[PDB]
Amino acid sequence: YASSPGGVYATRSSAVRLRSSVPGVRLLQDSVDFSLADAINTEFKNTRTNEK
Amino acid sequence: YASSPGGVYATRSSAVRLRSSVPGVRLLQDSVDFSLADAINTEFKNTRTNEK
Amino acid sequence: LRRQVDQLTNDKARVEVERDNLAEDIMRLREKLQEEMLQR
Amino acid sequence: LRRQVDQLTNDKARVEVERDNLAEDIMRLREKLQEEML
Amino acid sequence: RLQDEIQNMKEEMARHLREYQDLLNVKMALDIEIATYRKLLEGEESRISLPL
Amino acid sequence: PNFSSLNLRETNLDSLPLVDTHSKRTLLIKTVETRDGQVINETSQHHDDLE
Amino acid sequence: PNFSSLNLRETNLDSLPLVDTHSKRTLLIKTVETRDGQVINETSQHHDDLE
Amino acid sequence: AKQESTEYRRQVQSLTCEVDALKGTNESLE
Amino acid sequence: DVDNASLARLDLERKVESLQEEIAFLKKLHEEEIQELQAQIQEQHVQIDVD
Amino acid sequence: DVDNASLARLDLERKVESLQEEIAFLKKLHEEEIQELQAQIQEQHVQIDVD
Repeated sequence: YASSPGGVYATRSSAVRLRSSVPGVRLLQDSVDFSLADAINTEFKNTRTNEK
Repeated sequence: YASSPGGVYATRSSAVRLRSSVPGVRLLQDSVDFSLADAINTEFKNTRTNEK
Repeated sequence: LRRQVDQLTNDKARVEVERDNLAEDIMRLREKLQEEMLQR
Repeated sequence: LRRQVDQLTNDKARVEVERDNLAEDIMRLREKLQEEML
Repeated sequence: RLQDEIQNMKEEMARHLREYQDLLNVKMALDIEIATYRKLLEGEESRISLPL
Repeated sequence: PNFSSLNLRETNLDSLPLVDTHSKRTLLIKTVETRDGQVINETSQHHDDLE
Repeated sequence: PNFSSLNLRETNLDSLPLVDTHSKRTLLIKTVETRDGQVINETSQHHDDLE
Repeated sequence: AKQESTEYRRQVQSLTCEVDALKGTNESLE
Repeated sequence: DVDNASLARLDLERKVESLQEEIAFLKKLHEEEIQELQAQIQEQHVQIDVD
Repeated sequence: DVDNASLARLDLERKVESLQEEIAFLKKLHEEEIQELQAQIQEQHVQIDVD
């Protein structure tokens, strides 16, 4: 029943102030919570609940 | 009694990230298959089709 | 990965056409200065 | 995407600022070669 | 152009604040719908001598 | 059970045209026009051909 | 639906806008060292640095 | 509109130096 | 900065190619998300309601 | 062509940047459309003893 296995959270990293330019060729993320699909993973299983 | 620890520590490391002013980091963007997730979506259709 | 490979493509062929025009400037100011040096 | 939008927002403002500065800084290095040849 | 990228990241943070409170409204909906199915169930305990 | 309508897609096999190997042929014709040995022009024609 | 079968893979979507990864980036640093208006040295240093 | 305002800025800066040099040639004849 | 930016124009031909298959995985995700909504509608209701 | 080529980069990148914030916005609104479905499942509570 313990949260955060190993005591984990996103502790602040902050390094040497490297001024690289980065031209920023994006991976766009059409799964910025594709979430309608994971509510739908719960409904691919509510459809199983009604049939059952 | 199943006291078994199902939670394994997915071990993260982030030693202090030096001056990466070496530009030789080629891009690759290789993803996602994951055809096992579409096999699992087909097993959810099959499990519903068994439940029907 | 695309943005990292793209930034390395840009920094590479940047220096390819930078250099050849910068070799022309450094000749254009020299042509003048060398012909003036001959008279001088 | 915004990383490359911030890249022009350096690039454009830099080429405009470097144009109008180096105009005087290099024109005042041709004026002195005109002094040496006159 | 950095206020675009930063205030768009603060939009999506401000959206995730309201969407996490929508998930709390789905919880709190199930809390009251469980409670008001309990306000059915005194009458369904009455309805066959039955669910208390 | 008329399944294969799902078919957990078919977000696809994706032989898509997202290629640059397809190579980015950087034909850099650095035309150094010199007069007498001084550079007068550098017409660096970057033909930036994606094959 | 019996939900699945799956093709989600990057058959030529990977094979991305990755060129090698390397733009065939033939950085020809043609250093034309001119003095008094004459070429005194022409050091054409090729790099083929990855990109 | 910012890119057009940056191209006309190069045309301004080039044509300024060109007419400043023709003025500096007329002062040199003077 | 133009040789960088003109190679960067060829980067958008690769990034628009990559994002058009991302938007194809996101369209396949909407078709799986609609199948999952129809599964969830059947899954929440076959137990016969309150009784 | 620094300004033109990097602005031809940006005029497309700002369109995809705006469309990806609009996809995030349409998906934090589709959370409320699935909440009207979850509200139907919450209202089905409702009905009488079967047989």
